[PDB]
Amino acid sequence: AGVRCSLLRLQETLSAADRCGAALAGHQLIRGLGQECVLSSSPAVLALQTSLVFSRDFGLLVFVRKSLNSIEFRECREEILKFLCIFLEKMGQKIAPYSVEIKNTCTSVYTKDRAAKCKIPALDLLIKLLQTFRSSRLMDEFKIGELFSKFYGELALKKKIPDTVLEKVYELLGLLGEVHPSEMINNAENLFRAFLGELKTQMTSAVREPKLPVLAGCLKGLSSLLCNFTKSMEEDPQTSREIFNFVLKAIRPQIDLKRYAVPSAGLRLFALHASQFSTCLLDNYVSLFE
Amino acid sequence: AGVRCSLLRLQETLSAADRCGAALAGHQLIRGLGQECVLSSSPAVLALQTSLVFSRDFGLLVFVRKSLNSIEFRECREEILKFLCIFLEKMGQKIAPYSVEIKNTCTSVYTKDRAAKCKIPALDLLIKLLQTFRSSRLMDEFK
Amino acid sequence: NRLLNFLMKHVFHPKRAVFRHNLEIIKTLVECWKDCLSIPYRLIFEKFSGKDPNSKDNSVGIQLLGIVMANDLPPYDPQCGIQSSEYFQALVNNMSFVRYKEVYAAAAEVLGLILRYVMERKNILEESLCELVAKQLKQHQNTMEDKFIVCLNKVTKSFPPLADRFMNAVFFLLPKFHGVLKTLCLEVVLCRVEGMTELYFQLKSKDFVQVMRHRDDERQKVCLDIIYKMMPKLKPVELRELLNPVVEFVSHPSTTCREQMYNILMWIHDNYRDPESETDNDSQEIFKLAKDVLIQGLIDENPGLQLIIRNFWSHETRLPSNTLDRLLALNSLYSPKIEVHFLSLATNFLLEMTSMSPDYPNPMFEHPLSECEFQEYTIDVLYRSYRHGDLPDIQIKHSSLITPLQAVAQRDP
Repeated sequence: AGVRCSLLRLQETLSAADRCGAALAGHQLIRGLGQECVLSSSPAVLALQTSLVFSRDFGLLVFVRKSLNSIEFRECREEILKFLCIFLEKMGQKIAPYSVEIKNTCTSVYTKDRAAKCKIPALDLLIKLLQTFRSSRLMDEFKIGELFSKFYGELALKKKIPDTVLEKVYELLGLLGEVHPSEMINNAENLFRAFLGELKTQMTSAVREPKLPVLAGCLKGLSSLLCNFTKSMEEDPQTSREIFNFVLKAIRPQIDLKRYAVPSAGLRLFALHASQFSTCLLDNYVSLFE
Repeated sequence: AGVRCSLLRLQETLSAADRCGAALAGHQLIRGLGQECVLSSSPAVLALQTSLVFSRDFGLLVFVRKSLNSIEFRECREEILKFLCIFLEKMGQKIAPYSVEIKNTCTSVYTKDRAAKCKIPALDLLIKLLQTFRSSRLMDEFK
Repeated sequence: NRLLNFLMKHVFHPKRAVFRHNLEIIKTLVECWKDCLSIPYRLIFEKFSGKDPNSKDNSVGIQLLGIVMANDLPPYDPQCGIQSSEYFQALVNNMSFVRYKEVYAAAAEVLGLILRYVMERKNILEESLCELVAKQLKQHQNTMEDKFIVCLNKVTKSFPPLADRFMNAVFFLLPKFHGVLKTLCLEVVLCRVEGMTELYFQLKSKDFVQVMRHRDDERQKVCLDIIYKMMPKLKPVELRELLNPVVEFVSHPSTTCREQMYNILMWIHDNYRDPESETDNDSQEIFKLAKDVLIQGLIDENPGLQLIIRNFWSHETRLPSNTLDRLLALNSLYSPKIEVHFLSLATNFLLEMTSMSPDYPNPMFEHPLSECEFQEYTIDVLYRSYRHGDLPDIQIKHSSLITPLQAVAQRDP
């Protein structure tokens, strides 16, 4: 029983913090928490970790959702969410039942400026939920209304947020535009209202530099929305070619860094729904194959 | 019983802090503690305050002597010690028995530089002990 | 109006007492001459505006329009403006104080009252108002260190149909502690709204029990008013334990909160449908535990709160009219914790049917053997159960005999 009980005790013991004023007294215990949780790599220990960590009376996520005077808890999120993000798909076969509790767990307050260290994963955890749980009942059911209210308010805020969360807002709005059921067929049209001018604004109109994250977020948001409203009826030469040229414009690397999501949106939509825009091929040549 | 019970409740209720990361989340509760303790000005309420505050299971001084991860607790000392310094001789007839516990209560860690806000009263409380208890058995005995 | 104008330019006085005199004298001025004055808004545009590092650039004159609402004066009789909205947002920008003395804002308690102002009398400005006001209110929480709870707390009880967007995100963010701020957020939750259905999973967490009694008197009443306002739909499995400390708020000091307790209990007994004795339902436990406090609540030292239960038990709710069934019901009303007062309470409940009798105009014999008399005396707490009749004071209505019986019975065992 050594293998199971070792991790069980190493998790049960380190179930309380002592966050106070001292030398790095707000990061080290959480670092140990993460570095001891990572050792879970077998199905048995993975099941035990999913039972313990995703409990409601104890675990990392419970006090993450309960620590709200969280100025020095931003480092705790910085560690735990950035660990669980990789954890949810590195080994995620066991954890079906608690993605709803994970959605309850994510949360947001920060200074408006250049950075705060949890602005990367704050919605990237929900992006991993999008990737992990796809068409399943874990989605299309659980309060997508709260998201399309609050984050639509975030988009109407009109760039009063830094880069890292603005990318995620555009991306997650675009992907939530793909979860069709039960809501917002009428509000889907507003996405173009921005995505028509702002994508031109970001990349080649040098008013603001074509830095990668804003471009990647704007493209990913603009891309995922045409998963529905199929263009076999109308708008193939209107909103499936003059944004498609924008997709080509964005896929090419505006700098040689060429990060993951900057071209990923276009190629992903190409692999998924190239079948929708079809009248364009009547004149469009495929000589760009090389 | 309104006069006594009012101060008794206003002290018993505010017996726990919530020191965390927020806008002035390390000073305001202690400021309220001090500004509600100052209202004690009669011999009965002075006796009640000396019984409650100078207890060992609860009170300001107990957690002052127990808060040692005390970077943001320096403001708590800044308030409580600077209040009790004036408190010990503004009205100090009642408090004979616990000057030894006060001597146990004072304590010291700080950055070496130009200032830290508890470097004024840290030994000035013991100076007030010198002034208050003079030739008495409270001194010449205790360590 | 032009006499008012100079004060409207200069209400400010560094002495606060003369400032109160100024406010009171303008209040009397508008209280006597309300039908001879008008309100030019250009005189008041700058009475709320300004831009300083903390406060009071061109404005300390806030009670100016506070008097308007307090004494029944309609606004916007003179025409509006497209940029009357800055009158809102500039004062909202006054949030950045570092004031040390529990005021938290020169941003007006009164400013949010536009939703109250312009609902009964319809002007369309509020609809464009609210959206942008809320946008900037959610944004500037990260501008500088100060709290926006007051920006809902003082505008509470204003336009309830849209007063709930804040909680929709705040509940994940600022569940409250810290005393006075805790009471402010209690008053914030006091707004009645449908926006929450599944939130009782929050109270499925325990410690809303000792916090109930954190600070004395009126501060904590919203906590019980929570259950009060969500009573209709519940299946109170957890109000079992939640009412257990309420068993001890008889032991915990309060009077207004105890009155709210008694109202809660009075609704409970009637509304789990006590006569609906379903054979299988779990309400049997709460039956007896609710009776456990419903009986003893009469022991409470507030005489008015004793009477509020004395009249309550005397309705057809449990106590019948038939004399021997009445004896048995009160006989059934005994509890081990009321033995000290049971005799007085039993006789009190018994003699009320004598207290209502149409035979009072029939004194015992009424035969006029003597002539007349009357008198009254008072020298200082007193007592009141005397009255004079047609005969000398020898013969009075029967109430004069029964009432002192229970009067003394409440005192001497």
